[PDB]
Amino acid sequence: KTHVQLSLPVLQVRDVLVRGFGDSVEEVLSEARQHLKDGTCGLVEVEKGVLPQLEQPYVFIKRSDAAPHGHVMVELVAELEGIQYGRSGETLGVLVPHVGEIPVAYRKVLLRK
Ligand SMILES: O=C1NCCN[C@H]1c1ccc(O)cc1
Repeated sequence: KTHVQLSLPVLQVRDVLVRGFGDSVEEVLSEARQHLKDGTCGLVEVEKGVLPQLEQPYVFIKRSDAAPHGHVMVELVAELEGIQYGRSGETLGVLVPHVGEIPVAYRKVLLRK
């Protein structure tokens, strides 16, 4: 399928044990997609002070359209040293590996893949 319905655990930035997916734009998009498939991907909501606490390159989920079955349609956009790879809508948050941190909420998304 071109899209998959996912329910992403929303993590507090200070709970995150692995603060990024790797070392290059291509690796972090690859790893983020693999973790989304395997159900081991969390979401951190972006506010003041969050991004400097996470590791670049960043993988964002961004709104791709204006929301089937309660799932907002999203796509992946990576960022490194102020350059974004991808063009999309409003940021829903930054993806990180999930290694068993307790979430504060779940975010339902329809991931374009
Ligand atoms: O996340 C998923 N859940 C169910 C099966 N498919 C996936 C998936 C496949 C490929 C991707 O690139 C990203 C996600």
